[PDB]
Amino acid sequence: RVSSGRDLNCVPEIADTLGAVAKQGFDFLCMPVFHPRFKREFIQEPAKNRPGPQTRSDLLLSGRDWNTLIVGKLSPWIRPDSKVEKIRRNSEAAMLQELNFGAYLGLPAFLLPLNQEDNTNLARVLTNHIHTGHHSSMFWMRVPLVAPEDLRDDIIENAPTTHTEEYSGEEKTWMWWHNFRTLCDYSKRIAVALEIGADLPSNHVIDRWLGEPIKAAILPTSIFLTNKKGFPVLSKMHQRLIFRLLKLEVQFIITGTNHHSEKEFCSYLQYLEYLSQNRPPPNAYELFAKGYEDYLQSPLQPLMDNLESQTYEVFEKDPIKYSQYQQAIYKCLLDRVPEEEKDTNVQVLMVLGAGRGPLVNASLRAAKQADRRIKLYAVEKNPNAVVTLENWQFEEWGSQVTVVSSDMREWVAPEKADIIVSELLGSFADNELSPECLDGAQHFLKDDGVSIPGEYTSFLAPISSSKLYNEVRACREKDRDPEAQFEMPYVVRLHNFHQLSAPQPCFTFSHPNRDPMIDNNRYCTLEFPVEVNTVLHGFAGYFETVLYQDITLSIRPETHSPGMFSWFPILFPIKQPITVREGQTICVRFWRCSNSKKVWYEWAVTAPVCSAIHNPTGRSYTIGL
Amino acid sequence: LPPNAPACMERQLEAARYRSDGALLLGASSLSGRCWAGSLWLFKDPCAAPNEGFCSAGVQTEAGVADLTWVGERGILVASDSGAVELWELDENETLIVSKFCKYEHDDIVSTVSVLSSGTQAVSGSKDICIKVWDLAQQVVLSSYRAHAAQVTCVAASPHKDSVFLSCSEDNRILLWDTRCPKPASQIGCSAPGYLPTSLAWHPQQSEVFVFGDENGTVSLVDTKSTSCVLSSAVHSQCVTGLVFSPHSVPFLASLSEDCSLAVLDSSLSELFRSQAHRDFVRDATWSPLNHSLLTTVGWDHQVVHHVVP
Ligand SMILES: CSC[C@H]1O[C@@H](n2cnc3c(N)ncnc32)[C@H](O)[C@@H]1O
Repeated sequence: RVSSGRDLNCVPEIADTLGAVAKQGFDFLCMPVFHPRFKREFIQEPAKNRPGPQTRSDLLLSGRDWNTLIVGKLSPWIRPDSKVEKIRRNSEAAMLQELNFGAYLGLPAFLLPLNQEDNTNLARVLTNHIHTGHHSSMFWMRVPLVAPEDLRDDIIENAPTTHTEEYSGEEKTWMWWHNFRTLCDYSKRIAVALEIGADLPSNHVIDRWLGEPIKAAILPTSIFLTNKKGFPVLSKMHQRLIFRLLKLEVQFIITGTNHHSEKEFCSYLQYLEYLSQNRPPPNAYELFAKGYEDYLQSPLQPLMDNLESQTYEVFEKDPIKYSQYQQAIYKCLLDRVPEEEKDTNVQVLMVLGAGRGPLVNASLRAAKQADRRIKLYAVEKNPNAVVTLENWQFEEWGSQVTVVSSDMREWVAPEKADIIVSELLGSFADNELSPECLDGAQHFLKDDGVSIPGEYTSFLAPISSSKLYNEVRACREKDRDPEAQFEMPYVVRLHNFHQLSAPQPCFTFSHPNRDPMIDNNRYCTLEFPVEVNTVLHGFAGYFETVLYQDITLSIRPETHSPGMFSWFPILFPIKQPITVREGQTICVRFWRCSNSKKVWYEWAVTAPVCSAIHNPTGRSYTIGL
Repeated sequence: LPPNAPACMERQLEAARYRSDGALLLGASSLSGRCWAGSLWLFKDPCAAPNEGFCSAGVQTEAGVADLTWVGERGILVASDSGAVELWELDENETLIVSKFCKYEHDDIVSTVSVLSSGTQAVSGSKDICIKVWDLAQQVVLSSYRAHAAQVTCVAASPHKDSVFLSCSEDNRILLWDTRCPKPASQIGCSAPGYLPTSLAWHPQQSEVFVFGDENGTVSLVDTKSTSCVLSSAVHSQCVTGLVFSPHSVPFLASLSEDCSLAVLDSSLSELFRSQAHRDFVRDATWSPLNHSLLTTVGWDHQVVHHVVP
């Protein structure tokens, strides 16, 4: 199903008009709150004293209908940024008036136009309306993909259309929006209703709108081609956009007179629902992360915190991860136990942070798979989970498994270990402090001992999403730094966003760590070639680990382990968004810092411009030891 | 109430046109209240306007009427909010008005209409930013033009050439058109860019001169040849909505503005007459064919005012 609406600048009888669009199958109506041609005077007599009513009564519809079925429209005559004083003054009062009426009616959204570069006074007037009471009603800015001046036919002799190359010029429509939105201090209520024309721009220009808050897409009747059978259809490339737009889950709005007069306006809408259902279906991942898109969560800390039962439940809900683990251990055993030594030699396998023992069962299956003999210690500091292990051990595992209720850093092991197995990784790999935990337990691994996982590596990529930037901004909480939100990472299924460059590795860690002096503190400098004009809003985090040899796990999209939903990506926000221009390199600096007590990340952008160093001294965010 | 004739007239009188014979054609819309629509009315007695009862003929239109024009003596061409251009043909007894055709070609409100010299062709201007040329005979659009980058305010046909007309838009562009040329439009204007073009009026006799009004109440007299603005006076305290030349040998210019005021001016654009009669927006002005000293105005005050001009 597609949420779809009808835009009209002509409504004679609101009752009949709304009826029609319902029968035609439209979920909502975009229509004028005052007659589009009904200009109003506020300052100069006598026309200021024009007898009312000034527009049609709220009584003509149910409040419910006003709240759900109607999207308001600013009158086209209202031009707040006019060079003529008297027009700006009347346009100011008219905009307020019309905007206040939408509020009075409880309209769910109100359409405003960005058809020129200077909508400064328009931004200023709306801003006031927004700061006049606190309401949720959305404002859709009608901004065309392609400016109307760059769409005009080359039919003026003396004023010919410029066909010269215009990279930045062909993106002038986004800067219109960017500036308006910026003046209005990135208010959650101001979103984009993107208008599409017959001539699409370059993927380039379409690429500008990736992270932008697009609540609606407006499709004129004009852009629709005619199928053999006279049916409204669309270009393949027009269609690529619609599929793109469907992933962003925008509402669709049909504007203009029905040029396919044979068939009803359900003809146009039929096409969209046709394309909607004809989209390729959602993979497990797409299905798994169905509610979680651009939904910010704090990263888990299973060291300083004791995880809840249902937390482990969803850890365990990913079979691919444990199949990978079984395989790594399967392979490792065969590499350490020759078939001559199978029955004479039994390996000492220690699961460190066993939770409810999914890695214990994997270790067991791996041994029955490798027909080799294994001894198991399940070491777990969470005593709530230690309960689950002991019930498993008693009822099932038997004396083959020795449950150890201890921190791996403290535990004095009876005997040293052939292999150590661990799940101590987060969306940025080292963020749960696997390095420190495994470094502490390292001493009770044999000199020839193996660590599964052997190695892990964080990756970072710059991103643009004004959506998520504002989500972080809104995470401000009383009785803390007002900007603490910006100085902390968030695990999130990034969705409405743009990767500005290729992921590069950040921090790498190897277990065991042979270094004479072991330091898990890291300073990394990274340089991101950017080939588009954009605005940096933060850095997306991913990781890869090597369980054993070729067996690996990745949330890095390029190498992403397929069907594995065990980790969403991490996000490092920045306080102030940074404009980046095509060709420019983004230089970021990441530090992993440590106490006796705590570990944290500090980050800075040095190019194209310097940022503040974020999370200095872990003031805003730290990870417990 | 003639047969089909509505009982009451919409308050907002947008168009006032005098036939050759001296009849009065009125177009009115409903810009407020439950019903947003428009009607067409004929007053064979001009002085009985706007009384719906004492009207020759009357009809109701699906939607509002943004602009209107006479076609010969029996046809009315209608610019609708529907984005449709409609032709309404008069009764033989001229007692009723019937829709010859209603075509939804414009994607937004149809803001302006003019009739070409032939009367077999017409030009439409819309907030869709498009200008279309029509065959009134074939009831189809010959050519559609997307010259402008803003909604088209006014379109006005050359008096004596079927291929030439003016167009003005909020893109600060006045376009001279010749369908004959492969690039039919030519951007024409005063020395410096200025306030948006609002109103266009060709000279009766001097086919190479016209006047445009701006949203700053300044009327400017333009000669195509010289491509430079000959004369400009600030007639109105508001936007200049309409400009209408007298039937006189040396014509007079009627100036209507949102200042709710009318001015009448000589050749040199100097101001002979001014009328504060209207208490709302002055929408149209027609000179009586019968008495050339009589000029009739309509307002959104539903006032039909007959002026005697010195
Ligand atoms: C299964 S997710 C990781 C598991 O490791 C456990 N864990 C984390 N750090 C340590 C540690 N230092 N010693 C023992 N168990 C740990 C956590 O309680 C969690 O159940």
